[PDB]
Formats: sequence, structure tokens, C-alpha cells
Amino acid sequence: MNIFEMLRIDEGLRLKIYKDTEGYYTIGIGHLLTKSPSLNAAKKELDKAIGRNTNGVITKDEAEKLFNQDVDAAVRGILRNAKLKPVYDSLDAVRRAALINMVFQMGETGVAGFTNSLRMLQQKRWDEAAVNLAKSRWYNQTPNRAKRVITTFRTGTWDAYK
Ligand SMILES: [Cl-]
Ligand SMILES: [Cl-]
Repeated sequence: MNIFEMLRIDEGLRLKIYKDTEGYYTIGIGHLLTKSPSLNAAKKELDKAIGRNTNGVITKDEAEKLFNQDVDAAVRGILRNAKLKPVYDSLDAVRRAALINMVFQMGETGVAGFTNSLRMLQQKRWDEAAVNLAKSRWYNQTPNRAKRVITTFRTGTWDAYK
């Protein structure tokens, strides 16, 4: 299993603009287009992202291209972050993927807000980090995905995704 296959399980793949779990216009493999309620503002962000007039539809290649870009940015974003980088550096390969996942979903700011849980991950207190991670709007809004990510943090294996 790898980061790409893990996020592809968490986000699915859709080739037409859709609304995410929060009601925002998205396309592809969890690629947020905009928070505006305007569908037209979404189609425009899309064309700009793809460099062609799509009319709200993209191909599998176009979806994967945005995905590659998004994973890369999530990683680069964690490495540029004074609060996230140290955590990431402290973790093993599997758990590093769990952190990329949270950042891909909620952005670097959001994750940097998990202050206490980050400190626990760093100290390798797995059970206690998992309990804290669960006391969050994140967990209450997207419980099945949160549980998978949390179990990944707790065990250091891909069991939740297998
Ligand atoms: Cl983009
Ligand atoms: Cl969920």
C-alpha cells in the first residue's frame, strides 16, 4: 500500500464536478475547486486548473495529474511547516502516510491545529494520540475515514486499508 493508493481509497475518483462531504465543489481524487457556492465559479477554477475548456468534465489522466500535484504539494507543505516537519521527521514510513492524508484532507493549517495530538505522535504515545485525535470535529464529521487514519497512527500498519 502507499500514500497514493491510500488516498485513492479515502477519496474515490469522480470525473465530473461534485460536492464534497462539506458541500464544496470538487473533482477527481478529492481535488477541491472552490468553497464558493457558485457552480460557475467552480467550472472556471477547473478550466484554469486543467488549461482547457472542460465544461466540468475531465479525463482519468487529467484527474491523476491533479492528484500527483496535490500529493506533492501536501508533502512539500508539511516539510515547509515549522510545526509539522518535526513530527513527520519523527515518524516511520506508514505513519508519515497517515499524516500526509490528514494534510491532504484538511490543509496544513487545520492539521497544525491538532497541537496536543501532534505532540503525542512525536513522543510515540500511540494509544493516547489516537484517543485525542478522536476528540475532534474531523472525527465526528467523517468518522469512517478518521478511524482508518487513526488506526494507521495507532498501529503503524496498513491494516485498516486492507
Ligand atoms: Cl491547481
Ligand atoms: Cl467517513
